[PDB]
Order: sequence, then C-alpha cells, then structure tokens
Amino acid sequence: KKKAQDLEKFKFVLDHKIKELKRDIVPREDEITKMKQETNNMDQYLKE
Amino acid sequence: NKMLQKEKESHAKEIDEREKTIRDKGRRIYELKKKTQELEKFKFVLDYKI
Repeated sequence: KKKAQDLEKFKFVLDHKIKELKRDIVPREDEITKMKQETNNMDQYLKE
Repeated sequence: NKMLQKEKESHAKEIDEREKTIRDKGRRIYELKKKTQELEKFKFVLDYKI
C-alpha cells in the first residue's frame, strides 16, 4: 500500500511537466516572424 | 470421564478461520502488489515523457 502510494503521485504528476514543456514550446516555435516581414519590405525598397 | 467430557472442546473452527484470514491477507497482499506495480511503471513513463 505504501509503495503504491509512493507511486501514484509518480503515475500522475510528471504529466504536469509533460503538459508544461509542450505549452512552453507553444510560444517558442512561433518566431518564424517579423524578420521575414523585414526581408519582404527591404526587398520592396530594393525594387524601387 | 464426565469431568473430561465437560472439559474437551474447540479450536478447529479457529484453525479454519485463521487459515481464512491468511487467505484474505494474501489476497490483499497481491492486490496491493498489483496496484504498486501499476503505479511504478507510470513514474518512469512520465519521467521519459518529460
């Protein structure tokens, strides 16, 4: 019983960081971003 | 003989009931073994997923 008790939290919790790491990744991959807008607009400047 | 007949009795039901209790506690032992085993694997699984 005590071992199953010391293992129930081990069965449950790390799901916490399982979700946390993915949620952190959520905003991380995002920055395929304004650098590209800059490269587009400076390309327009090149055009003129 | 009469005094000894008044004397003698018992303990067979007690033997059987104690065997029954051994049975029940072995049942609970294995139940908790299975529960602990079920909860053990999840620890390493969740460490690996993290």
